[PDB]
Amino acid sequence: RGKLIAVIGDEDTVTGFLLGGIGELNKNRHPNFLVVEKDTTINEIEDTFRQFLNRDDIGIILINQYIAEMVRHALDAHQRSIPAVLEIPSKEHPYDAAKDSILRRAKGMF
Amino acid sequence: KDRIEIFPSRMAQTIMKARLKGAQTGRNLLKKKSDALTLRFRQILKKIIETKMLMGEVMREAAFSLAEAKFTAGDFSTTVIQNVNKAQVKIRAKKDNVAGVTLPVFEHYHEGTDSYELTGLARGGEQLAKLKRNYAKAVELLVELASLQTSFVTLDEAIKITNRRVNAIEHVIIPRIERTLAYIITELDEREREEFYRLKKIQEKKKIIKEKF
Amino acid sequence: PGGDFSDPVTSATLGIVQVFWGLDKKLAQRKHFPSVNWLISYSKYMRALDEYYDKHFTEFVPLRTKAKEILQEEEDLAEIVQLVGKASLAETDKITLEVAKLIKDDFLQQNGYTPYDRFCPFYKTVGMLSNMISFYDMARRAVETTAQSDNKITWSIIREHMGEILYKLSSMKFKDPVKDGEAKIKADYAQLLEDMQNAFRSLE
Amino acid sequence: PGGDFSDPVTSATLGIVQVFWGLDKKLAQRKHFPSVNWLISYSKYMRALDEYYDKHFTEFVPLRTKAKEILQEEEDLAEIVQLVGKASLAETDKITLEVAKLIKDDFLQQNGYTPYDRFCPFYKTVGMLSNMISFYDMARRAVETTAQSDNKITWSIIREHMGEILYKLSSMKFKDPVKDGEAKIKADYAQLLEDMQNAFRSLE
Amino acid sequence: PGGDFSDPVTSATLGIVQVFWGLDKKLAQRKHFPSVNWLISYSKYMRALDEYYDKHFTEFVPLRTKAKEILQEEEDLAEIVQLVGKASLAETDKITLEVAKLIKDDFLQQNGYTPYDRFCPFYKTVGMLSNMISFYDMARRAVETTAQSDNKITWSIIREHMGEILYKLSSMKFKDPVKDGEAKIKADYAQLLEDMQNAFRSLE
Repeated sequence: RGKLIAVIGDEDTVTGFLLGGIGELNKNRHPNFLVVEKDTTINEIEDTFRQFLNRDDIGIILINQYIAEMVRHALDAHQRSIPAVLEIPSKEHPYDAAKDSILRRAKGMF
Repeated sequence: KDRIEIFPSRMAQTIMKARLKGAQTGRNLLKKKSDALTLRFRQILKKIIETKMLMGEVMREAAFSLAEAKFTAGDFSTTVIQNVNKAQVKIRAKKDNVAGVTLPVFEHYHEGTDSYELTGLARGGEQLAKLKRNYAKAVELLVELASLQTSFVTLDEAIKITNRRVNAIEHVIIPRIERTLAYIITELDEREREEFYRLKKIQEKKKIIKEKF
Repeated sequence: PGGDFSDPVTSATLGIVQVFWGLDKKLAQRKHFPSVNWLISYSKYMRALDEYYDKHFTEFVPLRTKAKEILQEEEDLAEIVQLVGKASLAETDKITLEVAKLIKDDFLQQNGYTPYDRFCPFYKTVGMLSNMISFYDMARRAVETTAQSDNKITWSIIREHMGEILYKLSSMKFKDPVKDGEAKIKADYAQLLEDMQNAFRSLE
Repeated sequence: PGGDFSDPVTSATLGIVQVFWGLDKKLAQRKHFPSVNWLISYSKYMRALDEYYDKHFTEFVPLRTKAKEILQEEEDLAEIVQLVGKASLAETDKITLEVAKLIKDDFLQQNGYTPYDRFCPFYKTVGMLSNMISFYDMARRAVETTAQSDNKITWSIIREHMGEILYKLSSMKFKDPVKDGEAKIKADYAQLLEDMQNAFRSLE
Repeated sequence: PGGDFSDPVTSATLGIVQVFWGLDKKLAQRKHFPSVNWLISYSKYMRALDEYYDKHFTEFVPLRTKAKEILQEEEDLAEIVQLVGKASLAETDKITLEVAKLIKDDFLQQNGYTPYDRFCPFYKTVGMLSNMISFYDMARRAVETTAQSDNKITWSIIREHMGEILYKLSSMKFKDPVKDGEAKIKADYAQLLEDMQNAFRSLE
């Protein structure tokens, strides 16, 4: 009603989820997703991620596993319940349970 | 520090006993709260793990649906990337009251708009419709999981702070009150025995003067 | 000495005197005159007056027992609501707390300077307690009735719809015996009871 | 006077005496007889008894020290397994807890209304404790080796493979030396030990 | 007899003497010679010596007032920070706590048998307190002013920037005025003050 999920991932995953029914041009004329190709810089990825975090109206962010691991320090630097971020599997990188920030909160409880 | 600074007296004992009783009741209330929150923490963690292991295989199914569609139709990534204007899925705020606090969760909703109903009209779109259905189901499940994880973090923080207060009370207040009460008891006994000595002495002196006659 | 029971004279007097009217230093500090403790004081003459009541009034004893129960429940729940942040207030808890607080702040205190509070007749007290306990009981009945079937009633709608009734109930304290006669005050209380019934029937 | 261990008399008696058998009511409420605490009780005469024990048994002292260590470690670990949920831990720790439980249910208990369990010979007790602790020692060594070598054996595997052996350990207490000969009991216990050794060897 | 201040001899002494140096066994456990308490001790000759001290130094009253305020603030905050966990603290509160434990470690502690510390004259005490008060004023001003504009100066940041100067503040005591001349000490402390100002202005 007032919150729109966001997706960051390779061309395949962003295409899939933008089919899945997300992404919207807001009043400032921006999407709610980033395309990360082979020709992308980690710095640009963090810049867009911080912009999304500052955008309160997103609520949920979806990132695939290896990108979440590629930027692991800055993703863990933010702790807060409201702006949820979820790691999801991908094609050549199936999801790894042993690497997940939310599960690090439940350390040793296995 | 060592004992609450109060001059010992008969009323002081009952006052400090009442304080100890109140502290014990507060301890009990915080302990039950911690237990209930911890049980819910267990349940939500197990549910998250289950939902995630299912989310993996459904995402694999959706990925293979994409692969099927890429053959039957070819490639349409630019066509769907560069025409985003409005969203078809929406999220509303919600909360659930558990253990006296609110757990924030999210309501998944179908927005009645549409932006990709006509794409691939002639080349072929059956695989596209299958991909559509698969990603709709995946989005539903992911919203469910994200709500669970947000509530999970909130509940963990709540457990942390209730146990914080429990340990503070248990490891500070009780021994202080006990030490104060013991000091009060010792001082009362001291005063009593001094009074006894003084009465005993006056009685002995009275006997001494009486024996003269 | 020191506001305590350590005094052997005090113990001897308590062992003999029938009715003890102990005072409470904390409410004396709060200046809720009179400073009656209501938890340690006692009167072993209630049973003696049963015959006189059953002969002349026949309604005071139920109201009095209910008043004492509601006060005791509020006193016991005081610490429970204190140690939980006053957030887990069940519906019955809110009903009890509001009603007992109103009774303790309006129906259990008087100022001797004003002419309308230097003497409360027994019928005046009977009417006051009757009206207030009727308000409490009918509100509780409404809440519990709606809870089981549908649309559980909270105290917000009750305040909204019986705001006038509450101010009338609190202003029952200022119906001067000097100005208004016995018939006038009793008719006033009866009319306020009728108005409360009208408002509650409207919401029901 | 009400369980307060602060009397001058009780403190002085504690100072003079050498052995202390703490008694509880909680265990009698828990349906466990005889009632010993196993933590506040103590003995100081062991140094003198070393000569007699070395002269007759030559295993009671190491076995008792091991039992005390295991019981205290289980009491220490009761809290960690409470915060984990008693459903996940290291296999060595799990087996330690399991033998502590075993010692509790078949060694540290005796029924006074059962005719044959009103008297346990000291040699019978020594044999029982030695059998149990040898069983634990072999299990612990097997798990520790297989943890790093190959096919880490879990307590589920051990218990399922050896469920008859736990049954025999539980039933070891039903010997009744009053009617049953001493040599017969020793032969039975030694045969059980050999069976356990062969079962462990077949496991690894 | 036992450190309790309710005994008759101390009670009589209090009403007669005019300077009271109460001691504390806890600091003596910490080996903090002298184990003054500096919360119950008092002197009734504060105003008696104002004219003398203003005839000679005149830079002492702000130091005394600020020091007493700083110690009182730390003592008031000790219990609340103990209860919470020493996490939820404003920058000013953190600065006060930091300078407080510094002034405790630097000025209160003292040993009358270390060669440089056998004696410490009043000019040197005034100089040291002045240096510490300058530290406190400058640091509090810096963090306060930068708290509202941009790039808020954190305790960790200033500690990292001038941890060495904090060690210089720690080692001021190593002078031995018997050997080294007064003018040398005054020049060194003035140079230290200038270095401190430069270090602050580096991040200002």
